[PDB]
Amino acid sequence: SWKVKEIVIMSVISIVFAVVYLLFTHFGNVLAGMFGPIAYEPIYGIWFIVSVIAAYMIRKPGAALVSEIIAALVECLLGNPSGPMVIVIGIVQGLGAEAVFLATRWKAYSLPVLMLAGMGSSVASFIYDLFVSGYAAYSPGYLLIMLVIRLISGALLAGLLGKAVSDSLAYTGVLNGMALGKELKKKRKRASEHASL
Ligand SMILES: Cc1ncc(C[n+]2csc(CCO)c2C)c(N)n1
Repeated sequence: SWKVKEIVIMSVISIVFAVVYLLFTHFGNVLAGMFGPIAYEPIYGIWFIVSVIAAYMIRKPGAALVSEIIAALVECLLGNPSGPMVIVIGIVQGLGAEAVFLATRWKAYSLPVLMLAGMGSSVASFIYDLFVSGYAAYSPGYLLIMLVIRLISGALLAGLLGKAVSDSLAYTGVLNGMALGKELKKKRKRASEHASL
C-alpha cells in the first residue's frame, strides 16, 4: 500500500530525470540527423532509468509505470520537440518495465531483474517505433542490430545505472523512509553485529 511520501518522492525523481531525458533527447536528435537512428541506440536505456529507480527504491506495484509517465509528461512540458508523442512512448516504456515487476510479483529487485526491466522497456519502445517512428522501413539486419544495442543499453543504462544511482541515494540517508532505505538499514545492522569488544 503506497504512502503519501512515496507518491511524493516518486514525483520528485520523475521531475528531476525529466530534465535529464530532455537533454539526451536533444543529443539523440542531433545524432539521428548526422548518422541515422542507430546512432542514438547506445544511449537509449537512459530514457528508461526512472522506471528502474522508482521500482527499486519503493518496491510497490505501479512504480515503474507511473514514474516513467510523470517523467515523460514533464519532459513534454519542458519542450520535447516531438510534443505529446513522447508521453505515449513514455507510457509504452513504463508498461514494458512494469511487466517485468508484475511477472516477479513486485518481490524481486536483484540486478538481473532490474536489467530485464530495462530490456522490457527496450522491447516495448521498439514495438512503438515500428508503428510510429519509421522503423518499419528498415532492413532485418539494421533492425536486428538496433534492437540488440537497445537491449544492452536498457540492461546497462537503466538496470545497472539505475541501481547504482538508487544505491548512491540510499547511502545519503534520504531514502530511509523507503523499502531500499529499510534494506540498507537491515544490511547495516547485520554488518554491525560483527563488532567485538
Ligand atoms: C521519455 C522519453 N523521452 C525521449 C525518448 C527519446 N525518443 C523518443 S522517440 C525516439 C525515436 C524513436 O526511437 C527517441 C530517441 C524516449 N524514448 N523516452
